[PDB]
Parts: sequence; structure tokens; C-alpha cells
Amino acid sequence: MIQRTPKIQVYSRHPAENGKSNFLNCYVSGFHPSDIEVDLLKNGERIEKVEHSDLSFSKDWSFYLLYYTEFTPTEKDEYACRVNHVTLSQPKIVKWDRDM
Amino acid sequence: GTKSVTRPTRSSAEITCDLTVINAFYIHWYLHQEGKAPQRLLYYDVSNSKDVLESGLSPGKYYTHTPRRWSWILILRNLIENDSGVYYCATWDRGNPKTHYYKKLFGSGTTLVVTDKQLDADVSPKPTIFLPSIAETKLQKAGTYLCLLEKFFPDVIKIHWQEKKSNTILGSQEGNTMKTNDTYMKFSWLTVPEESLDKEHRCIVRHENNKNGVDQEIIFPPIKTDV
Amino acid sequence: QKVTQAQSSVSMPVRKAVTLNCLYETSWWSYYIFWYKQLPSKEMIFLIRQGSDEQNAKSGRYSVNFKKAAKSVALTISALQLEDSAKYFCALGDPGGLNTDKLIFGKGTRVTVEPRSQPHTKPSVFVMKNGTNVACLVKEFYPKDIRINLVSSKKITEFDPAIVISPSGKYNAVKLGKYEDSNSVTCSVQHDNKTVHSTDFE
Amino acid sequence: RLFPLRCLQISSFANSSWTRTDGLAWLGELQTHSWSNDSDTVRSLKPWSQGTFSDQQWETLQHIFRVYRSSFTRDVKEFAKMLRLSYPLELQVSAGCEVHPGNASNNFFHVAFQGKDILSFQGTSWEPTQEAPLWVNLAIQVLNQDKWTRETVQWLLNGTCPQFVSGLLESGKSELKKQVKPKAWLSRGPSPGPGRLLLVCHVSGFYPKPVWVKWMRGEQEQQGTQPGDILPNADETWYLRATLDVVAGEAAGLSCRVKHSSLEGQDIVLYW
Ligand SMILES: CCCCCCCC/C=C\CCCCCCCCCCCCCC(=O)N[C@@H](CO[C@H]1O[C@H](CO)[C@H](O)[C@H](O)[C@H]1O)[C@H](O)[C@H](O)CCCCCCCCCCCCCC
Ligand SMILES: *[C@@H]1O[C@H](CO)[C@@H](O[C@@H]2O[C@H](CO)[C@@H](O[C@@H]3O[C@H](CO)[C@@H](O)[C@H](O)[C@@H]3O)[C@H](O)[C@H]2NC(C)=O)[C@H](O)[C@H]1NC(C)=O
Ligand SMILES: *[C@@H]1O[C@H](CO)[C@@H](O[C@@H]2O[C@H](CO)[C@@H](O)[C@H](O)[C@H]2NC(C)=O)[C@H](O)[C@H]1NC(C)=O
Ligand SMILES: *[C@@H]1O[C@H](CO)[C@@H](O[C@@H]2O[C@H](CO)[C@@H](O)[C@H](O)[C@H]2NC(C)=O)[C@H](O)[C@H]1NC(C)=O
Ligand SMILES: *[C@@H]1O[C@H](CO)[C@@H](O)[C@H](O)[C@H]1NC(C)=O
Ligand SMILES: [Cl-]
Ligand SMILES: [Mg+2]
Repeated sequence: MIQRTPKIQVYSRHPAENGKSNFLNCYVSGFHPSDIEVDLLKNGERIEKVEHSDLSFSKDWSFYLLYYTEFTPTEKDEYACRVNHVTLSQPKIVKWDRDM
Repeated sequence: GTKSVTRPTRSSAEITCDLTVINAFYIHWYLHQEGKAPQRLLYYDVSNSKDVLESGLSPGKYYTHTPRRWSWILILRNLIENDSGVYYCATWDRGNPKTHYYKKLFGSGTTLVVTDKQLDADVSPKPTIFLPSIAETKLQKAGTYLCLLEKFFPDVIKIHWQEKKSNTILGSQEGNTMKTNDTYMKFSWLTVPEESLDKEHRCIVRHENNKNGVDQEIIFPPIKTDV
Repeated sequence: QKVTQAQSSVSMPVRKAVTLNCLYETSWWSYYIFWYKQLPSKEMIFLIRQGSDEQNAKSGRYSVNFKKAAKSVALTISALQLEDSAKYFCALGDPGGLNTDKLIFGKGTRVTVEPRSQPHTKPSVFVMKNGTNVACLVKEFYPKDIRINLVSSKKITEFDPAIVISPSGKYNAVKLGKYEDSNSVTCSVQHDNKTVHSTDFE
Repeated sequence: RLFPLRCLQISSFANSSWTRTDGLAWLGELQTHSWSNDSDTVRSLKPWSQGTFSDQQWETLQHIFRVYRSSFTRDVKEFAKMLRLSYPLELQVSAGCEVHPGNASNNFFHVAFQGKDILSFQGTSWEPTQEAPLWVNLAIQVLNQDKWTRETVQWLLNGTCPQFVSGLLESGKSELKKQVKPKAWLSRGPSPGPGRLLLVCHVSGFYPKPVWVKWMRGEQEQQGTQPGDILPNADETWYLRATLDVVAGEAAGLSCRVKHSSLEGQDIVLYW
């Protein structure tokens, strides 16, 4: 069913610290059909060197993906993930917060 | 029927596939050597025109040629003594009894004989025919004719027979093939009662070494009554 | 992957049964076994297919006794015929369900179908020759066991007679040989206890 | 800790001409294989992915997946034409097995169409699901007429699949029974209202997915801990978050405990 809207969850592999290198993980899940557009952003500009897991799906047939990229978290820079699916009229950005 | 291909060492042989496969996917080639178990050497992927060889076999040795559609030829380079044997091509078919499952259907077979001797030039089957007995027709009212073929190489030889007008495979017995100074010998006989001792009949022989290439048709005349 | 057929030769009379044993080794949990029949013309004929997850197979006079645990696929030919005499091969598929698969064969077992007893009929001898080669055309006889000997004036080559089967039941043998004397050659046929003279026939 | 083999397939048909078929295999939580439309083979992702299969045995399986991919697209395009179905088609297959002690094994083969269950393989044949959109029965009619495909699916699920799982378990004990110690840390959460404030517990970097996370004031755990999903890391491992709203005062001198396979008995205790 097309009614299945993606569940975007942005996080990092290691505890976020200003300066130190890390990995930004965005887990897009629970969507249907497969055809989805996913871009990881640094201050609204998308990162060219973005890598992802192979598209899979859960027991309930809804798809899931993991998008990752190496980043240097800093106080000034802001990290997000725009996900565009047939399910939504306009692309959806989910900003990453250092805390929570 | 089984063919024979006689070739000298260091040369190449062509084993033609006996099967007619309308929708061939894979053609498997087996070698059966006297006393050993039949084993597949390779298979040919009809779609990607690729030979897939068994582990241990050197590339180049075997090549499945396809000169035209629904035709396959196994080419062997650098022949040696151990290449001699019976060569079959096969396919998974489902089939004459027409089953849901595939069974492997094999060709007639080609007997490869790798010589080095080359002792005699004319190795054709030399006929030494026998005259129909007038003494047998007077008693049991039947005619017998013998056909003896000697000093021909190799030992692969077939036979049949008809009645000139119609293609009838006459029931005739043979003798066991025995070794005679490098070459071989084989004989056969056909008994026909007085009921059909007026119509013509031919003794057909199939061998690799035959003039022009076509099978030798030994014409035998019918029996005659004398007083 | 290995197939063994311990029986090299087997002899059984017509109308009775024969159990051709075979032991295999497979690296597949699910596979298929196939039984083939090789004719003296080297022709390979498929008889029956088994298969691990299946019941014991039966296709006419062919029946498979499949003991998966011991890995045995003993073929049985129940109501033997004379045409049954051939080389029987046991082939294990690798696995035997896909068009790219191979068959792993046993070395083969040769069945020799023994013909039934016949009324002891005398051999009907007849005169036959051409040039140097002269042979006795021996007809319908039982038993086929003949210890025929050759005593001639100009003996060149010694031949051996053929002992097979006739559609009547009593097989007709032929023993050739090239002999310089085109006039007359002496030869006698043995019909057990007595060596019956071939001269009195013709 | 269960290890079932789940062979997942995504076949997307946009037009009568445009088609894309992709797949992947999971031995429990671990992704063992990849199957890209672009490739002529199933990519082995771990050094033990071939199991105890020979290269030739693995090539036999490689052949089954090539023929199947071709045939499955041909068959879908044919069913669409026949059963008059609008072309943005999303077909998914989920197959495999899980082996248990005593040689026991359970297998499955489920098919979904437009994200909904339509049919599955049951014993010897294809059966429709309870909510069968009727055309599925016509499809079943055709599908069950192919005794070869049914015999081949049984071979794959009842025979070769348990053989493959047993082989993989033997081959990859090193990585399957492996343990990786996670790292836990305290973080400041947003205020849902005035006096109220939610507290967040972070745990990241544990390889065997089974884990237990709970908030505690001492030896007695506090009820109100709402944990998130066990989210994956690209770095093979997993990450988990746990939220708990307090009335500000019930936050001073707070403890935490996380039980996992990697930690040699002693649980990771997090304090203020
Ligand atoms: C098992 C795990 C071990 C290895 C792990 C490796 C991991 C790989 C990673 C991912 C894999 C993900 C894919 C899912 C696994 C499925 C396994 C393949 C099943 C093999 C049986 C198919 C035989 C076949 O191909 N069958 C074909 C061809 O049949 C013809 O050719 C044969 C000889 O080749 C014979 O002559 C035959 O008689 C003849 O009909 C069928 O046409 C068809 O495609 C059935 C396929 C089954 C799917 C049916 C699903 C129903 C969907 C239809 C509904 C459509 C809706 C309309 C929009
Ligand atoms: C003893 O054996 C010989 C050798 O085969 C017999 O002689 C051959 O028999 C045929 C037919 O009776 C004769 O006719 C010719 O046959 C050939 C075909 O091979 C054909 O080209 C000719 O047009 C002609 O019809 C011929 O005499 C002879 N042929 C050959 C090649 O040797 C013979 O039957 C036997 N001897 C006696 C006295 O009967
Ligand atoms: C389905 O529709 C048409 C043909 O039936 C094709 O559309 C093209 O798709 C590609 C990408 O896959 C685009 O670059 C083109 O812009 C499209 N061209 C036209 C004329 O529409 C294509 O085969 C299929 N398209 C999709 C998105 O799946
Ligand atoms: C996915 O795999 C197939 C492999 O054949 C591609 O098939 C196209 O269509 C037919 C057969 O279905 C082939 O003859 C074509 O050569 C293939 N087209 C092209 C441009 O190569 C199919 O294109 C692949 N899917 C995608 C989205 O690329
Ligand atoms: C699968 O294996 C078991 C083993 O006991 C057997 O009972 C069953 O018949 C098999 N099922 C099929 C479809 O082959
Ligand atoms: Cl079928
Ligand atoms: Mg069909």
C-alpha cells in the first residue's frame, strides 16, 4: 500500500564531539513502494560522498534503508536528511540534534 | 547406430553430436572408456557459446563447434592414446515417455580410436560372400547366404538389410568380433524360406572406411531351382 | 560424489528376477538416482529415476529399492526377458534436477539372461563354401554345448563358433576357416554323449 | 539467538518494458548475500558466504537464480497482460528456512503484490492468502500446472536450504558467535512542558542485537522508560535510545544498567 510513509531517524555512530571525525546515520524505514529519494545535508547542501545499505524489507513488507557518511560535527554546521517519496507532496528534512 | 573416428596421435578429431535438440540449452559431453565409469568432460552453454570444462582438464583440449543450428561437434586437439574411447553427447530431456521431470538423453556415440600403427593403407571391409546352397532348398525349402568381412580396422562395423523395393530390416544373426593380426574379422547369415526366395535382397554394411563415403550395398541374387 | 556397482557380472534364467546393487556417496542432501541400460551397440537407455524425498520408484518391470540411510539404490528387473541382457549403469545426479547437472556413473553390471530348457533337438548341417573359405551351416540344436574339433588335409586358420539365442529357442552356429583343399574337408558335430556325423545329412 | 535464512527479493515493474529485480540474503541479523539486476551473479558478502558448497555446487545455485529471475519477470509480464493489471507493479518474495536441533527444519516461500500477501508455497503447491483478490486463483491455476517448478521449490526449501544454513553456521561461527562491547553515554533531553523534562539514555556499538536497557534510581528500575527502535550502524553493530520524563526533582543522583552478551557479567552502569 502507498499509504506507508517513511520513518526518518537521524543519529551518529559515536558520541558527538566538536572537531572529532564520526559517522552520520540516517535510517529511512516503514515505507512502500520502493522508489524513494534520500539525500544527507550539511547546512542545506547535500554531501556528494553519501553511502547506503542494500534496500531490504520487514515481515510487514515495508522497506528500510541506512544512509551513512563521515562527518566532523561542529557548533556552527547543521546536519539533516531530505527524503522524497511518492507518499509526500514536498520533500521532508529531519535535522540531527547533538543531544537526545 | 554408433560411428567410429580413427585418427593418428598429435592430430585432431571431430566427434559429431548424434542428438537433434530443438530447444537446446546445454550439451554435455561424456567419455566412456572400456572398464571405467562414464564421466562427463564438459558441457556447452548453447546461449553464451561457452564450454564449461571439468576440473583437471586443460583449456584448449576440447571445443564444442556449432557449424550451424541444432548441430554440435566436439573437437579434440593434440590426440594421445588415453583419448580413445566412446564419446557421447547428452541433454536433459522430458522426453519419449514425456514426464514432468528431465532425464538425461544420450546420443548414439562415436568411438574414437587413436592409432599410431597405420600398418595398412586400404582398411575398408573386404567382402568374401557365399553362394546360396541348392542342397538346403531341396530339403528344408529355405535359402541361406553368408557374408564374411576381413582385415578391416577398426572393429566398429554395423549391418542391416532390406528387400530392394521396401525398407525391411531382415532378422539376421552375427558372429563375435575376433582379433586377427592387428586388424579384425566379422561374419553374418540370413535364412529365408521358399515363400520369398524369388524377390531381390541386399546386404548393407556400415563402416568409416567406405569408398566415396556412402555405405557399401552388397547386392545378393535370389535362389534358383535346378533338376 | 562416488558411485560403486560391486557386481561385475550376473546370470539369471528368463521369467525370474534380478537385483542389481549400487552404493553411492553424495554431497547433496536432496539428489536423484538414475538407472541406465547400455546395449552392445553402446546405446544409453534411461530406465528409471529415484529421488531422495520420494517413495520407492516403480516403472514397469523396473523397481527401485531405495534405502536412504545405507545409501543403496538396488534396481530390480522382475519378469526377465532375453532382450534384458545388457550393461546396467547406476548414475547419481549432481543433484539431477537442473539442465547443467552431471551424472556420476558406476562402472556397470552385466546381466546375462540364461535361456530356458528346450527339447533336445539334433543339429541340421548343410554344405556352404566360396573359393578357399569353407564353413558348415549348423541349424537348430539343444544343448548348445558343442566341443567341435577340426581335422583337415590343408588346415590354415582355426575359427570359433558362435553360441547365442534363436527366435525359436535352438540357436544355429557357424564356424569358418580358409582351407587350400576346395574339394572336401572333414568335420564332425558333438551333440553330447555322441559326436553325430555331418556327412549323413547332405 | 535464532539464525533463519531469509532470501528477500524486490521486483519492480514500471512499464511493460522497464523492469528491475534485486535481492539479498540474511543469516539471522547478518546480511550474507547481494543480488543486483546489473550482475549475472549473487555477490557473496562474507568470506564464509558460500557455506560448505563447492564452486560447482555454488554454480548450480547461481544458475537456478539466473533462470528464476528471467522466468519470474517473463511470468509477471504475462500475468499482467492476461489478468489485465495496471503496470506500476511491486512484487516481493521472502523465502528461506531455519534449522533446529534433531535435524528439524521449517521452510517458507511468501509472495506479496503491492505490499500485500497474495500467495505462498505450502508443502507441494502454491496456495492463495485468505484475502485473495480472485485473479490470484487464476494465477495459482497456471502456477500449479508446472510440476517441475513445484518439485524444484521443494528441492530448494526441504533439501538445499537446510543444507546451505548448516554449511553457513559451520563456516561462519567466528563472526556469528562474535561479541562487540557497546559504549553508553548521558545526554540532555528537551522539555515537553514547564517543570517536566525527558531524560535520554544512549547505547551504541553492540554487535549481537539482543540487549536489555532500563532506567533506575538504585537497585529498583523505574517504570516510564520508553525506548526507541534498535537502529543499525553501517559499522556492522546496533544503536539504542531510551526516553523517560521526570518532574525535574526525580532526576538528581540517577543510575542506569544495560545487560549484553559482550560484557563479561558486569553490566555497564551509567550515572549523573
Ligand atoms: C534457497 C536459498 C539458497 C541459496 C541462497 C542464495 C541467496 C540469493 C539471494 C536472494 C534470492 C532472492 C530470490 C528469492 C528466492 C527464490 C528461489 C528461487 C526458486 C527456484 C524455483 C524456480 C524454478 C523456475 O525458475 N521456474 C520458472 C521456469 O520454469 C520453466 O523452465 C524450467 C526449466 O528451467 C522447466 O522447463 C519448467 O517446467 C518451465 O515452466 C517458472 O517459469 C516461474 O518463474 C516460477 C517462479 C516461481 C515464482 C512464482 C511466484 C508467483 C508470482 C506470480 C504472480 C504475478 C502477479 C501478476 C502481477
Ligand atoms: C565367390 O565369392 C566371390 C567374391 O565376392 C563372388 O564373386 C562376385 O559375385 C558377384 C555376384 O554373384 C559377381 O557379379 C559382379 O558383382 C559386382 C559387385 O561387387 C558388380 O560390380 C558387377 O557388376 C557384377 O554384377 C561377380 O562374379 C563377383 N564380384 C566381385 C567384386 O568379386 C562369387 O559369387 C563367388 N564365386 C562363385 C563361382 O560363385
Ligand atoms: C517507464 O516509462 C517510460 C517508457 O514506457 C520510460 O521513461 C523514461 O525513464 C527514464 C529513467 O528510467 C528517464 O530518464 C526518462 O526521462 C523517461 N523517458 C520518457 C520519454 O518518459 C521508462 O522506461 C520508464 N520510466 C521510469 C521512471 O521507470
Ligand atoms: C534488469 O535486468 C535485465 C536483464 O536482461 C534488463 O533487461 C532489459 O530488457 C531486455 C530483457 O528483459 C534485455 O534484452 C535488454 O537488453 C535489457 N535492457 C538494457 C538497456 O540493457 C533490464 O534493463 C535491467 N533493468 C534496469 C532497470 O536496468
Ligand atoms: C520434507 O522433509 C521431511 C523429513 O521428515 C518429509 O517428511 C517431508 O515429506 C518433506 N517434504 C517434501 C515436500 O518433500
Ligand atoms: Cl511440467
Ligand atoms: Mg508449463
